[PDB]
Amino acid sequence: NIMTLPKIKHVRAWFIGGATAEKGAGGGDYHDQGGNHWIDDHIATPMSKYRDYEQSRQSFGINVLGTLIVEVEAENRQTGFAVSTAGEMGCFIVEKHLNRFIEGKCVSDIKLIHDQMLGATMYYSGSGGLVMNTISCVDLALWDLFGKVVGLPVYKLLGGAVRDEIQFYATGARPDLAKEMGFIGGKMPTHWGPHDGDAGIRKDAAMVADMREKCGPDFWLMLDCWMSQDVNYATKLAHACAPFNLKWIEECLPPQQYEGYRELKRNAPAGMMVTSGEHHGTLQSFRTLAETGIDIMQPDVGWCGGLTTLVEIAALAKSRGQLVVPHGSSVYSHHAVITFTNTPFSEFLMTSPDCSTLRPQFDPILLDEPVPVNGRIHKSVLDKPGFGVELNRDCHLKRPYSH
Amino acid sequence: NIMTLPKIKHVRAWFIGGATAEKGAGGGDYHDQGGNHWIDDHIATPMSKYRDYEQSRQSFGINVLGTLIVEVEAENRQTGFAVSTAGEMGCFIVEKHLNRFIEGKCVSDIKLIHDQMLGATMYYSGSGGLVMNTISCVDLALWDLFGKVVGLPVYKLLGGAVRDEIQFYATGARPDLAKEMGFIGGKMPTHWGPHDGDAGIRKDAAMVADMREKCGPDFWLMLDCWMSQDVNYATKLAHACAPFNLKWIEECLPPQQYEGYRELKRNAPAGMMVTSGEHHGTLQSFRTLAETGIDIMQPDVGWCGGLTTLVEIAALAKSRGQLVVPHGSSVYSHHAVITFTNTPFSEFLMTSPDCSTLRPQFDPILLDEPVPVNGRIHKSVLDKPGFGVELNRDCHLKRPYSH
Amino acid sequence: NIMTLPKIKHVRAWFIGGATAEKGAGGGDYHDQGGNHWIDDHIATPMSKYRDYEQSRQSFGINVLGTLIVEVEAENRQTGFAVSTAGEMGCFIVEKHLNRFIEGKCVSDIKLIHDQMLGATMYYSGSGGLVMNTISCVDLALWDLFGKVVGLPVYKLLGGAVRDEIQFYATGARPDLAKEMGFIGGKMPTHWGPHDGDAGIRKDAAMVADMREKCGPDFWLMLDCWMSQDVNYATKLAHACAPFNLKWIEECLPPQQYEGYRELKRNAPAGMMVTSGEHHGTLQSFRTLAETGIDIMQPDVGWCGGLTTLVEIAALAKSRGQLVVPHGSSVYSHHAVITFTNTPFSEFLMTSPDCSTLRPQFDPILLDEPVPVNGRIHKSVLDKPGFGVELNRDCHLKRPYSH
Amino acid sequence: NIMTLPKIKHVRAWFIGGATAEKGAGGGDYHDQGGNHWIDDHIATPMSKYRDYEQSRQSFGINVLGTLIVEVEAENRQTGFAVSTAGEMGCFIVEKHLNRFIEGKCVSDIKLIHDQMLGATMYYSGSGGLVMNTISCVDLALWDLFGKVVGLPVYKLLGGAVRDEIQFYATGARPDLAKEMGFIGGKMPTHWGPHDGDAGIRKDAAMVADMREKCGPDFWLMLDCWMSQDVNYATKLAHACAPFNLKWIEECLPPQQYEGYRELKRNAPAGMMVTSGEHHGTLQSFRTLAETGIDIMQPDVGWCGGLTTLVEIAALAKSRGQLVVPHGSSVYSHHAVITFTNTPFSEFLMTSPDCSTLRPQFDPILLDEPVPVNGRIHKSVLDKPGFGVELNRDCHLKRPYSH
Ligand SMILES: [Mg+2]
Ligand SMILES: [Mg+2]
Ligand SMILES: [Mg+2]
Ligand SMILES: [Mg+2]
Repeated sequence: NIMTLPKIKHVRAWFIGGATAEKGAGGGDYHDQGGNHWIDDHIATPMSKYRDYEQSRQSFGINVLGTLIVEVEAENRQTGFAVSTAGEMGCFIVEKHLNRFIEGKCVSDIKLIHDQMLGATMYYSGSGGLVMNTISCVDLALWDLFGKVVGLPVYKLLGGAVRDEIQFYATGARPDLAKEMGFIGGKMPTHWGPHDGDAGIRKDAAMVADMREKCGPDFWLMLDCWMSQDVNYATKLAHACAPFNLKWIEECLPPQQYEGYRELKRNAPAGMMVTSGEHHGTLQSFRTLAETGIDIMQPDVGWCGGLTTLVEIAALAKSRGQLVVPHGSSVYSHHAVITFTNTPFSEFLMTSPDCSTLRPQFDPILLDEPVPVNGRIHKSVLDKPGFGVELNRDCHLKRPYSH
Repeated sequence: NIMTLPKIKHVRAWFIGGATAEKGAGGGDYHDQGGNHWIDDHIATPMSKYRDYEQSRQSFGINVLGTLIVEVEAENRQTGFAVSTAGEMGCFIVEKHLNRFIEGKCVSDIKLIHDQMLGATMYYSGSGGLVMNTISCVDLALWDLFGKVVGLPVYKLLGGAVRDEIQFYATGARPDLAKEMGFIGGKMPTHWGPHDGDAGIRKDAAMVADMREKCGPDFWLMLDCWMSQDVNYATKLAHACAPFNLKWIEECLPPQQYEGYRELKRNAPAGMMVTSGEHHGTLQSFRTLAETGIDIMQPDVGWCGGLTTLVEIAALAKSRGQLVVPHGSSVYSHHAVITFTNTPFSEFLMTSPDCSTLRPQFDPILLDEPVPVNGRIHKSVLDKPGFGVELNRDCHLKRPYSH
Repeated sequence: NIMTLPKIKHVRAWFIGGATAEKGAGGGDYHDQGGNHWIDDHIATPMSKYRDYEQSRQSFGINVLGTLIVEVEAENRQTGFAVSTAGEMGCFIVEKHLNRFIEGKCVSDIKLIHDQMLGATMYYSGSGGLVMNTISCVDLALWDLFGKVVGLPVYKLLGGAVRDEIQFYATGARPDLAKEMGFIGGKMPTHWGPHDGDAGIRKDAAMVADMREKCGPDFWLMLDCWMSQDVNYATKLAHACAPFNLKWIEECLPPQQYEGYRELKRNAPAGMMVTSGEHHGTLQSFRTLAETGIDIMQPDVGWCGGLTTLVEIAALAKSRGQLVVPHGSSVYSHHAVITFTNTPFSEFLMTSPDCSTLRPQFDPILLDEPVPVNGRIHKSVLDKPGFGVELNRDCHLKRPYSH
Repeated sequence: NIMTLPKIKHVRAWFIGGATAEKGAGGGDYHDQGGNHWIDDHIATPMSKYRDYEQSRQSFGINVLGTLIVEVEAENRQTGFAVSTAGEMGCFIVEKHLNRFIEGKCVSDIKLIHDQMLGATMYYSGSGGLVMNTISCVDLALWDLFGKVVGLPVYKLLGGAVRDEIQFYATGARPDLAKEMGFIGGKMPTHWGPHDGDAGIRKDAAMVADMREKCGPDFWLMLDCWMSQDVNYATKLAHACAPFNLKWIEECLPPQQYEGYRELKRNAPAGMMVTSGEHHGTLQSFRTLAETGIDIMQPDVGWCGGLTTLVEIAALAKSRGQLVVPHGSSVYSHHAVITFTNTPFSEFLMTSPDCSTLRPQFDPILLDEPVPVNGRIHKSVLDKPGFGVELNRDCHLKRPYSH
């Protein structure tokens, strides 16, 4: 007997953080942290070749957007929400543009609202980043509302778990500690780039050699290069780290450089994986990325288009026999990837400043947000309506636009 | 507040039709019809080069499987079902094999049960047909149960319609009549094959020229070749029909002939589409099919793997900018393709013996099964729990196995 | 002076084994064995990533089909037969469908009956497995009858041996023992898959290293991976086993994954072979497989289409300078591959539960069925009419259909 | 009960014709005819650009080899034979070389004797022509003996007809007449080459236009260019003949020019076929030829390696979805191609000097050699032991070697 579905009454967007509020706010922006966080400690970037912007990513402006929160209220007064990285500018997009497609549709009209946001912003989105972050947030807000309205987890709507539990590896400066917390592997940032030559390679390879000595042969080790390299540097580094069984090397190149990724994968040591995707948006970009022949694609659910895009990226990887392993986005990834046969493991990105505690991935912004206890999360944990979390409204949410 | 989901208590399979029951039974088998149906009237096939098997497809055995019905009963006693083409042999598969993966899981455990059926039958399925027909049926049975248990249409679970109504073209011997019923186009079978040479081409092209004269320039015309041709014959025919603006030419080759399809598409008249897919199964086969560069892929939802496979095929086509237009499978396609932005139209395959009435696509087996009135179906029509239909149990359902 | 050939009066099919008879029946189904057989001892499969279906393949349903026996009787009352893996469902296919093409033709009309079975089942076979197993059995039944009617071995009909004796390697858990029995090499199953990571690789590589130490440098060692891997896992494993001169690594991927096989072969250690084919059916699939550039194709004569298909696969491999080495199917392979210049060796798959005795490949079902004594079989052994064996009718053959 | 097979006692070779006997002898050499035959009437060749060698092919030496006859006698005194084009030099090869592999083997040892002849002559055969003509003759001689010894047609040994009758088109100067004799089509030689420019094209195209006017639209028309062209000339000519629906254009280029054939096929009018093969020998050459993507390959059974090679070429074409249509070689082709599903028609090459009578294809040399009455040959006609013919020993057979 037919469940009756509400319309959509209001869409609202606030921000915490970024260049118009409290720097260090955390939440949706992973890199809105304080001083002396691991995530800002001399990480190789495109900018790190410049001496002012070598030490800190925060210095070049990695923290200026902050968290976007987008909330959608049905006319039965029930809400759903999600968070992403756009902040005040993303509030403008939701509130001076996108609201015309959200407001007044059914709660179940998610794909249509998605297609309309894609169609309408195509002239100014191009292909990812700020606009697509905003689009993904709306998309996830919508899936939350719908799962709450129905009284079901997103993961059951999507057709159920294919695994009882999600396995995690941990991202950050301390694989040794993450091994003690029960994680399956650990992914470190690179600290030196192309401008540092062989000394850079020696230095980053030595950090891998050390953690192999510490963690032993079965715990996975990976390197994350945040767009900082070229093909030759990436190939010298992949080969330096080969004696230590580096599982994969990740995001070596700026996202436009599809032909670079093709060539990098051709030059990779036998058995070593090349990965990318976290700065890619749209299904069609990921088609192009997949066909470079890289092993694993890594959308951020909050950056790539949303859960709607992500399920399509997973199908596309699976048609090719490839894995999709999203760039860790808490419950949003969780409800997705527990249904994906081609996501055998997931990413926890340490928001703990020294990678010693299981601090929540989206802390403070998300209430009862789960953590990988013993680097695992059981399916029974996610068994809450929608995405299973609530908005910490104690947080100092600014609202620069309404309509 | 969390909806509580039942386990799965029993899976049951019956058959109507095929070589062990009533020939002409209709239902899940499209080609289990009587004498003097359009669908058996001198249609070109792989076999039609043999004089005993030229006149009738029924003669070579196109009707021996019959309908499979698969029903799944939750422990709250609620059921879901679907129908496909496997019959008694499909009953064996469900009841001596597949039941070990269905029975005792949650109603929402569809993808897992899917993966398990794929994994376990891989040594004997290969890649489509009988075993995959059975797999798809179970898969659709499961989605019905789940949508009924939740009290929602499959189409809303999947994230909503992207169109208010499905547009249909009509398949069968009478495009002129289908134009009067309000259909957007009409697809005729070919009647002659390679062994008939130029006379075959002349004859089939003349049937297109005639219906172009009758239907005028805006109503679409297509040809369906049921695996009957080779590349050269298909290219001569595509070129003969070009003056008449044939929209596409469909299934020219046996499904293994990926390289043939590549070559056919290369040789197609400018602007004319090449299509295939209805005898393909598994996501991975469709990856291979897509990369031949054909324009439209055409899974049957009941033959290709199920709704679970189909949503992945749609994502895969959409990553490439291609359409997916399923081989018409009533409500099963409907609830799918009303959510697919890259399915702008759908197929109605005339089960009416002379293509003059809107006889139900799966008649008699499906109760309150919708028809394209004015070659359209509104989204509001599909707004019933699950797939929105019931099993005509008046039908003479035989049960050759239990467990 | 012209030998006069009988028509074909009757085709009959029985079964031993599977989910409707005696589990453990042996015969045509290689994997219809008892408890504590090597062939079910923790073998890596697509399913072995699931904890219920890790330990046993029998648990996921690898044994549910059982043996098909198909017998064809000429009107002079002479018979021929063969066995394969389809059982009761294959009995339906022979007896409610295929009999219309077999019954009433000449005994020498094998290719025609073959083409007709392929043409007629194309809409439900797709490309291999259950239906194709049935087709192959009929095909081999026909060649037996014809060779018996003529009073010649299949191998002489095909144009004679190109070698005095067939050399064998042995498949199963004990290469060391097989070396003592005089076999040229030994092929072990893998036990761990992708979900077991580096520990899985270490474990399987250590089992190869051990048997290299035992068998020494001239006895061949191979690994068989039964569809269980992905490209990366297969490449790590191939490279791990390279120090030990693993001759080849076999069936790493599900049969649809042609592009995976291409990529795997590209990544293989220099000099190491990649093989597949045993789950492929139809000549055209094998064209696609061949062009991935794998080294050896491995049809099962009883699964791929039959002896008629196999001779075409051998020609196709030989045009490319590749070997064909069939997946061991006793006399059916023997009479074939003793004529193939591009099959310099053959497979014996141990049906002996601990790989210590030369138990017959198709035990119990085949009377006076030869064994590789000293891992050889001389051509003079095969010098019997037809395929040279008889049907053990003491076996408890069930007949679920007649016509 | 086992038929007992004789050894091989003697191999003997004679010749009629060529530069050491009676010019105009006919038989195995198609082009050993008299003055004023159609087959020597101003046919375009590689040599026809030279004014001495324009008018006659006989002038440049097309007739110097003559017929080879090779006869093999078993120790039960039974014989088999065949004919080809090598004459006295082919007698040397059989009698000073190849006899070491033929003499003393079993009658059924055909493939082995084949492989041994290929292996041993590889240093001087290269890849076809004179040596391979000799090899093919031996091969066919062997199949005749074996079919006679067994008392069966070659066609039944190979596994039976797939068609009740062979359809023929006719090759030579008079398609109009061949249409009256009941042939399905007619293939004319070209008369002008590249050195004749546009006038050559106009002239040959006008001869096709004329016979289209005469024969009407359903009777097939083809052009045979005997190695005489380049790619550009062949493409201008194919396009000139397109208005008249020329079915195919054949052997435009010298056999080495694989890349030329690739390019020619790319440039062919839509729907028009490109063919070659009659001067190709060995399976491996035909692999290379097939992959140019030409439509039809055309071995001569007596030139390409023999019936043993031809069955492999047919399998190789069929794996690709291509036809094989042998260059007409009477019973040798017949017993082959009546079993080939991918030879839907065959070639009759007019040995009648003005193409008005059904003169035997191998006249005088072959006794009771069938003709396409009404351009057909029924399977029942071929139903004689071996290849079904006898050696006209009235003919003046010279024996230049024994051993
Ligand atoms: Mg990253
Ligand atoms: Mg169709
Ligand atoms: Mg194997
Ligand atoms: Mg020619």
